[PDB]
Amino acid sequence: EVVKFMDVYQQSYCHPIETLVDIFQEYPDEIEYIFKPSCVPLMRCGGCCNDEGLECVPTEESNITMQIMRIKPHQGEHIGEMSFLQHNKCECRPKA
Amino acid sequence: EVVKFMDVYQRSYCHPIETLVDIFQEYPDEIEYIFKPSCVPLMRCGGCCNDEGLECVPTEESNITMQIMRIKPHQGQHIGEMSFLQHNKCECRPK
Amino acid sequence: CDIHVLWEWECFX
Amino acid sequence: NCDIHVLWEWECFXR
Repeated sequence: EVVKFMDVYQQSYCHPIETLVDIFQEYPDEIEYIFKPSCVPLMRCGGCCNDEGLECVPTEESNITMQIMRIKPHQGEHIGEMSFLQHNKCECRPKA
Repeated sequence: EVVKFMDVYQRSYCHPIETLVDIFQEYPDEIEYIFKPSCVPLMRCGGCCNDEGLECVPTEESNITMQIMRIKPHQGQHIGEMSFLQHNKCECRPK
Repeated sequence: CDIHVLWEWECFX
Repeated sequence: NCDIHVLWEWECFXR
């Protein structure tokens, strides 16, 4: 039940993959709040290139809106919409 | 086409998710060799817990074997099996 | 329900 | 056609 080399290479090559990104990375300005969930499933550029000199970088970007629970202590809590950046296309470019 | 809060919470909560893991930090002792691909798709514990103060950690683990190209420069190329650890079940445990 | 376990709306109540 | 900046064909993994 070994995973075939070409399937391994195709699954690992620089492409957008579901990444769990912390919300504090995307909205650091929102300090007073605690979020639920604290992180979000976003399509983010991941994987390797044919050579070590190259890095997997985003080319096409877009936004997705998501219901997220805002909690400010001594205030209460509500669910608002929040827009998050996602990577649609990826490229292997030299390290600058 | 907004993503409903319950779907967001279910997709984000501490569970094993396909992660692209670098081979060089799983087999550091093998310095002389260059690998293709240089990283591998492994099920690894990821996501958040109900409170920051808990961390998402593996409980049940296994190995998956994968065909990987081993290259020692000026010597030649070979495809061998390589065994990698992967996470089957996850838990939210205190730090 | 428990903090260490995942999910039901009436926890988020 | 087997540029390092592009993904895949077996007849690259020939060399």
